[PDB]
Amino acid sequence: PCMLETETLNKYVVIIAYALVFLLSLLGNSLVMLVILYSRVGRSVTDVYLLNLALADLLFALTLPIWAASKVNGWIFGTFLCKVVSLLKEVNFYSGILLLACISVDRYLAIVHATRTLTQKRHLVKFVCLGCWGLSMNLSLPFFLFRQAYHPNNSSPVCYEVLGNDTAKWRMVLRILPHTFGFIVPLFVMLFCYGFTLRTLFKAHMGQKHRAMRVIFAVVLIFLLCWLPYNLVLLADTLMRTQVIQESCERRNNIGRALDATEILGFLHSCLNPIIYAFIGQNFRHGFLKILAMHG
Repeated sequence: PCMLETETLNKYVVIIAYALVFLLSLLGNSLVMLVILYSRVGRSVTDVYLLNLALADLLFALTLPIWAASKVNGWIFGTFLCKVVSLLKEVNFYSGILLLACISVDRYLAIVHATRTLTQKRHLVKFVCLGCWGLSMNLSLPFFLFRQAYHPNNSSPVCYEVLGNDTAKWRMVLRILPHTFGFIVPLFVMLFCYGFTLRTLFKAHMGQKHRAMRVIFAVVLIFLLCWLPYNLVLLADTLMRTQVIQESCERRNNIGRALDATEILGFLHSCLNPIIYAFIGQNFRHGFLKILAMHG
């Protein structure tokens, strides 16, 4: 029962406004979700995200009825607040750690140790995702135990990163290890190592076969260009006390608007794709120009 506080919860309503504002593209997502995976020419840095996206969009949407169910009834019911939203998140945090894994996994069918010996490229990566998760599970295991919380907030199953220090368990770490160190540290490291790896594969990088890797970091960084300061400054902000806190439900929920934000940024997984595609080609140049002259 988060009904402990006030009902209006003006912060949370604004998010509902977003959820419907975002739902409308969301409907595009089942269309965009299915098309790209079934689009043969859709196997870029996003292809990994598209498999995740179906899960991220499905697991989320399957759970979306629960979200209106959280406002329709008036309260919340289940363990869906952390069991779904933080749950899918944590994989999303880990996804980035894991993303290079998928890069090495997918390259492998292309360069080293291709599959087990006779198998599709896909079946492997699902199963690799399965092994990969397990190391990740151990990282996510603390929360099932005592880290973070299954505490409620407002009228929606929205979980976000950990609330306080909690040094016994270092719950503090979720903001720092999965989040900060999951993108920013390997991101710098890639940049450090990149000159090093370029030592042999300096320019050699045709198509998504190898180049994807530069792009991989770009797209995270592009995406984080926009997701980094709001999520960072939100997370810093809630933890930088003195500010928004007159109730956990609103400030813990509005902070969860961010859960849809990774859904919304995900549509870029189909825009940096045609763009990087378009970059090498040259017919694409005037193609975007084409309609622009005509406006219609």
